[PDB]
Amino acid sequence: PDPCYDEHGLPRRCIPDFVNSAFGKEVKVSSTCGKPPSRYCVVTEKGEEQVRSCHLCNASDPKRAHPPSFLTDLNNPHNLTCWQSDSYVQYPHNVTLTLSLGKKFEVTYVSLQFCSPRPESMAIYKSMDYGKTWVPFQFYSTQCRKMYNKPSRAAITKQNEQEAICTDSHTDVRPLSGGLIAFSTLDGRPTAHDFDNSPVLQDWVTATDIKVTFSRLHTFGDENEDDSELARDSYFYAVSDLQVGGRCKCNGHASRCVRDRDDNLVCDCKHNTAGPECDRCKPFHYDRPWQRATAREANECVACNCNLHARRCRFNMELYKLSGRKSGGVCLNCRHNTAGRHCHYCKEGFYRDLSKPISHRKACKECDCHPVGAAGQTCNQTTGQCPCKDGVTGITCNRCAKGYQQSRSPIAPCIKI
Amino acid sequence: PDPCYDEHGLPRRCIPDFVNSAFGKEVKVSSTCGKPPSRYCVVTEKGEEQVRSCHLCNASDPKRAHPPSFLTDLNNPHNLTCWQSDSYVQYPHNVTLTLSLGKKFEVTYVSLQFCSPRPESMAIYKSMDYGKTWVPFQFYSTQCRKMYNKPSRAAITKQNEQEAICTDSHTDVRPLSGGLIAFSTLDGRPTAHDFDNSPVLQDWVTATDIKVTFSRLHTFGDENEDDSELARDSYFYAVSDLQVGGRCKCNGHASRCVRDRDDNLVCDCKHNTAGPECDRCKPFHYDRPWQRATAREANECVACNCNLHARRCRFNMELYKLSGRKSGGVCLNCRHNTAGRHCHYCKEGFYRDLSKPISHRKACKECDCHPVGAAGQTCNQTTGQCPCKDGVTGITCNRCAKGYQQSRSPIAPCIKI
Amino acid sequence: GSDETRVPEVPSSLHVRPLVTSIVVSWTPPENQNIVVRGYAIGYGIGSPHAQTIKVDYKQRYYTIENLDPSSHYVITLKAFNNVGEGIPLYESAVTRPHTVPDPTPMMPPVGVQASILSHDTIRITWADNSLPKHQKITDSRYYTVRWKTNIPANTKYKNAQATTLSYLVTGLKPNTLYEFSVMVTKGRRSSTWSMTAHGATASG
Amino acid sequence: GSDETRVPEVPSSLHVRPLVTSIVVSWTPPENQNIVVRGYAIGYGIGSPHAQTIKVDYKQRYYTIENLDPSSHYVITLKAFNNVGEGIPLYESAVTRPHTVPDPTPMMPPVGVQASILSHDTIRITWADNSLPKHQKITDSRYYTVRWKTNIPANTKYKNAQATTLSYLVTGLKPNTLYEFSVMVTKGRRSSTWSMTAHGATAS
Ligand SMILES: *[C@@H]1O[C@H](CO)[C@@H](O)[C@H](O)[C@H]1NC(C)=O
Ligand SMILES: *[C@@H]1O[C@H](CO)[C@@H](O)[C@H](O)[C@H]1NC(C)=O
Ligand SMILES: *[C@@H]1O[C@H](CO)[C@@H](O)[C@H](O)[C@H]1NC(C)=O
Ligand SMILES: *[C@@H]1O[C@H](CO)[C@@H](O)[C@H](O)[C@H]1NC(C)=O
Ligand SMILES: *[C@@H]1O[C@H](CO)[C@@H](O)[C@H](O)[C@H]1NC(C)=O
Ligand SMILES: *[C@@H]1O[C@H](CO)[C@@H](O)[C@H](O)[C@H]1NC(C)=O
Ligand SMILES: [Ca+2]
Ligand SMILES: [Ca+2]
Repeated sequence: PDPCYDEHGLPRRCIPDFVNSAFGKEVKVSSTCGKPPSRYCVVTEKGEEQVRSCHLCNASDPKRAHPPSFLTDLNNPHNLTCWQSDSYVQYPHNVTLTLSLGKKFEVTYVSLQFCSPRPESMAIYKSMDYGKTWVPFQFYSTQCRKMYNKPSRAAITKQNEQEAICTDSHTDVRPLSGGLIAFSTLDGRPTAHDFDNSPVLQDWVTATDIKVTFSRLHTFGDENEDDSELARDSYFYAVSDLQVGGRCKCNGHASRCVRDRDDNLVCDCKHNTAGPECDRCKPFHYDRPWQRATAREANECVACNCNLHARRCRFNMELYKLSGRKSGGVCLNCRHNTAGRHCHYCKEGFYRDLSKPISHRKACKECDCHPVGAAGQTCNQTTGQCPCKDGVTGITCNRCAKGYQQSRSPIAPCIKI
Repeated sequence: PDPCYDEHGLPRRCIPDFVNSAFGKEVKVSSTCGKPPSRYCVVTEKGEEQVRSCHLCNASDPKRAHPPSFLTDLNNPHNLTCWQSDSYVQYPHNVTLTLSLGKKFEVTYVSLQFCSPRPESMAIYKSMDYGKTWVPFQFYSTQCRKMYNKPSRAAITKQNEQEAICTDSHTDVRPLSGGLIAFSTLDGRPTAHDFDNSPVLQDWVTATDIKVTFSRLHTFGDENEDDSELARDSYFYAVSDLQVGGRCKCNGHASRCVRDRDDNLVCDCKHNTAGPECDRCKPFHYDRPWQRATAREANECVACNCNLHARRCRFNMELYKLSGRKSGGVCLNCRHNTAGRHCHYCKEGFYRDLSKPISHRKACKECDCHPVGAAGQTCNQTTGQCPCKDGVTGITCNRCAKGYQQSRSPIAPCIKI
Repeated sequence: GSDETRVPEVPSSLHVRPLVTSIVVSWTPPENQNIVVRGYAIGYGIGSPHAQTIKVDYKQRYYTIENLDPSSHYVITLKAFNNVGEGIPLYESAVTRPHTVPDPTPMMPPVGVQASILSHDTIRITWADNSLPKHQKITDSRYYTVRWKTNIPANTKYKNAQATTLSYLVTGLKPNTLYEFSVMVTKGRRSSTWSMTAHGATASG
Repeated sequence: GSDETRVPEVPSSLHVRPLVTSIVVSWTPPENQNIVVRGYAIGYGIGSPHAQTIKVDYKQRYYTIENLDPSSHYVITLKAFNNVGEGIPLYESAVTRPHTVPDPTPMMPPVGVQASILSHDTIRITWADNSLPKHQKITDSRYYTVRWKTNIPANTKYKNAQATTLSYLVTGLKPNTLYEFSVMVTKGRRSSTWSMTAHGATAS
């Protein structure tokens, strides 16, 4: 049951389940009501009539409390749990929800379901590293130029696919409650259909962190003053549910993510790949450059070919180019006295034992060159013939040639009878 | 820290830790005292004076109780825990302890530490399949011929190395307590030093189950005139500790044993091997026959070479012998239109596309032989030249040869002016 | 057993099969059967499943979402529910795609293509069709596509025109140049490959 | 903390280095330090560690078992103990083995080996040593080993003899058979490879 491989036995692009990555997670918030106990008011409509009712937020009474576990908790339409900000946070104040995924995600959407009216202006930023730096994702506002300094709804082009846009969509009250904002990461982007083959778009959807910031409140309702406060305590942010939908980013080389030894989240790497995102080749499979799966080719890494004289190799782009873009692997630290690109021949001073297959611990046999009779210790790889001295013969140069006999000199071991 | 592989990076013989395989385990016994509360007497020596004191086994007084747990529990010389048999179970009767390891073990020794006088006759049987069949391991008796119908201590030869022997050793009625019987499996066996390369001895030492049977009691003490029962209740079997020392058997290919998903125990095979005992090659890795690690060669299994057009293979002994005992692997159901032993050439009806390397999906390109102009769809692999008809030429047979022109017949498409 | 004290758990499996304008969603009930499930709620949408929610009873193991935009990416969420509320969802996403119609068996290409050279300007080529009665007149709707290119060099972009008859006149051409001709037949949804190539050269005038 | 209510746990690591007639046992204390350890008990034996037990204090990370037999398989058990008793053992087994001495730097083989054929029965061969003064007489204790074999067929297992002088008489041979001779020098623990081969064939 491995989806990363065929009916048999070849590999194929596999992707982790579509999930809500914000579910178990804890969200850090800039504002929350109940400390100290505070008043908040909700305005409702019947025909054209406003009815303003006021309640108390008691950060410590688990019934009138609104902690930010109520962003990521179970969403039940019946008993609804909402995080809620301080009563009056207004422009130029803003409230920030910030959520860390823990792994690189390819994010299909970000969605907030509000228990208050939606914001007039709201910004969404992401982080493709782990919270060290932030870049904008989406902007929502009535007046985009004057607020976020970005143009209003704009044509995204094949030049800039990565431009965060700003739309007046979902900036509308109403609903006064249960309002929904859904940001699709691939919405309005030209190359979306080709996403599989579009790297810029694969990048755009990648985030380790999501941070939403509510910039401005809709002013809604009639100030009736014995105290202005009643209308003031009624403008705040509340959201019942936060969802960042998407898939764990494995680059198509893994069907699931699992908890590491450190309880880190990582891909369960297949297709001979390594790395947390399966972004690199497994240690011995360097024979060709790493590549993400295209749903046509799985682009698995393939092991170096060493003759079982080495388990280390490195890739060479030139040797790859010359191979007809087949095999660029070269081998390191060839043992068993072998040497070569693939450890396919013998080191100086050795020769091939053809009694033994090319992959054998003893495949390379040392040529014993006679100390007195030979002119050097380096012999011929194929034959094993040593560089015999003058008048000397033999494979090892251990005997005198025909018409010769041994002298008492080491320099000239053989002379003629 | 993988012991199965070199300083880098090649493999080597690796062996699981030496352990007492009987420790956590529960051993089944035929006899235990407490069922009714029963009497037992111990005889002690001071000088030439004997002193017999009696106690009560009562298997529900965790104090006065002697459960078989006490065989495999922690051995502490201070607080001693002993299983104890029924009072006077004597020849022709015998008491049997039987212990199941759960894994194939290479057992270096089996040792019993008694709280009673040792047996005059005792037998050790093993099981190499799981509780299904039993074969003798060792025999201990004063008279071996009359008891076990085996000769007394006997010379083993390089023939009968698997023969269980019988010695009169460790049959001595003293010590009256703390007596010890240690059966070494490799003791006295000729090829023991060469155990690494001796398969019969590797077999001999292999057991999944151990069963000891105490055949006959030493009768020791002075018969008492009041009640004979006192001399009867003083004769029993008692054991402080049961040990089967040895290493989990992984045939030299694993450095540890671990429990799989079904919670049974198995080897953590490495070396491209598979099986409980790493007795077989991992799928797609049988290019050469399996072999246990010799501490010289690790004898790892080698993957079949298919051009990434299939992962299935089977071994061919003949093709191995012809290879010079190198590679006997052949590939099954070559996909991507290739075919061959290694999937190194093209199926009938295709030809080699040399813009693409042999491992490319498109390495084999179909030769489209013209329906009208060609005499068949099977072309030459090298050229891609289709089997042209009588008056036609071309690579695909898509035109008439010179001095010819098209006819209106599909059967003889080209004729002469 | 049956327990309504709490919301049902998450479903055991969810699976989605995308079609042209529709999507078939199939699933299996939550593992613990002690928790009562009254029904299943299926949310769906483009880019996110907040667009529309459809409820079915506890007996349904599949549903076909209809009236969906073509070549679109749908996110689908599947929950089980009882009188307490809705449970933890499963997500799956699928993309609607045009159905791929299996290719029809190919027709046999025209035969007997011949080039008759009138002038430097034009060459007339004719052929035959064995899919036609020997009188060679057309009834069912056929059309022949005729392509020609310059033989020198080994490549030139083909020019092609059509014919409702078994003859055609190639008009704009280069004087004194060898030309490669060929023709295919197409009838209804079935077509044929290109015929054997016939060569001819203009009058050099 | 320090706790004597119970027996100490099992030691953290055990390792054995076998040597020719002794065995070096090294270890590390049990993980939890709350359980007080008075010492360590080392059982050892052939085939099973019931032969002898040796106790050492809590300060020892190693001990050398001595007076062991010399090509033998020893099983070793390591426990830690306090006044309660002994804890759960670790096991390890090792084999005493002969030390591996090699190798002394090789000498230069004899030169000028010559074969003189005396009879059908015997052949007398002579040689020279360049590690000797030109008078070629022996002082330090050297000996030359001389090997011979039949050249036909390609192999025959060699016959060899030793000599304290620079000549030797090979007797007991087949008449009219070609023989291959060679000589090596050995001095003390140092040795040389075999010299260049000299051939000669016995008389009618
Ligand atoms: C909030 O809860 C704590 C305990 O519920 C209580 O002391 C406090 O009165 C509550 N809020 C108000 C009204 O102060
Ligand atoms: C239901 O909602 C109330 C208030 O909204 C909250 O106190 C309680 O924890 C919630 N419980 C569940 C199961 O949602
Ligand atoms: C948040 O408010 C601060 C000051 O109140 C302002 O400097 C900043 O630009 C605001 N950020 C957003 C995203 O509105
Ligand atoms: C045996 O021991 C148990 C536990 O004390 C006790 O219940 C039972 O009555 C005893 N009977 C004896 C000692 O005969
Ligand atoms: C002490 O010994 C008694 C009887 O021998 C036994 O029941 C008990 O379990 C022992 N205690 C420990 C801690 O082993
Ligand atoms: C055990 O006893 C039974 C009868 O009591 C006898 O048949 C059998 O041979 C005995 N086995 C051994 C191993 O002594
Ligand atoms: Ca909620
Ligand atoms: Ca015990």
